[PDB]
This record gives sequence, structure tokens and C-alpha cells, in this order.
Amino acid sequence: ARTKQTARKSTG
Amino acid sequence: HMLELPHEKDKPVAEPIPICSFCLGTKEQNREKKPEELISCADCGNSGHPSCLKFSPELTVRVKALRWQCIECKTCSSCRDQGKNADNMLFCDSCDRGFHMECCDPPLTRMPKGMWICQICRPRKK
Ligand SMILES: [Zn+2]
Ligand SMILES: [Zn+2]
Ligand SMILES: [Zn+2]
Ligand SMILES: [Zn+2]
Repeated sequence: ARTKQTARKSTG
Repeated sequence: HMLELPHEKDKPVAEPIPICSFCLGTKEQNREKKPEELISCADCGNSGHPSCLKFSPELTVRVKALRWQCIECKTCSSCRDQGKNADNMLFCDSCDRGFHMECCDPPLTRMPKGMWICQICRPRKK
């Protein structure tokens, strides 16, 4: 699953 | 077709910014210097190449049909707030909407191991 936190890390 | 929530319909749509917030490329130049249409945030206008957003083509087609919020703007589709913990807002793997774990029905305390999809994207039972 993804969260805002994981999406930030993934795309940042 | 992707179903829209009543509050998403007729909400203002921000002026889209025609460059990617991740790589600064236009629709003509993603990171591989290839053309790629942008996805744009309806709240702040910030855009991203789907490749820079790490979206699959399937998810991309879906989010393009919806009033989408960027990572920073995303608010819970249930309570309409952001809250203070980013690791508490799940993003749906079908529509990319955000939901706080405590706003799910029933509430979640622990992260799902695989995909997570929201109640909007789950089909009705027979
Ligand atoms: Zn980009
Ligand atoms: Zn935004
Ligand atoms: Zn919520
Ligand atoms: Zn969904």
C-alpha cells in the first residue's frame, strides 16, 4: 500500500 | 468510467502549471526527454509526468478522469482534512484518492501488505 509519506519518498 | 463524488463535481479547478514539479520538463520532455502529457492538481495546479509520479499507465488513465490532488494537497475523501501524519493517509491504488486509516470503514490501524483500494473503487456485491 501507499501513503502520502511513501509517495513523497518514492517521488522525491 | 470513474465515478466522481458530489463534492468533487463543481469544485473549482486550479489553473494547471504546464511543467512537471519533479523534473521541470514540459509535456514535451519527461526524464527520458520523451513527450508525456502531464497530470495536474486541481487544488494548486502543480503538475507531474505520470512517469515522475510513478503511476502505471492504468492508474494514469484513471486519475486523468477525476478531480485529482497532488501529494501535498491530498485531503481525506471522508473527513476532508489533511491531519498531521502523512503516514496515516492511504492513497487508493485504483483512483489515488486519500483516506486516513481512522476514516476507513472499518478503521485500519496497520498497513495493508499489498494493494489498498478505497470503498468507492470496490464494486457493489451481487
Ligand atoms: Zn517530470
Ligand atoms: Zn496541489
Ligand atoms: Zn479523514
Ligand atoms: Zn479508489
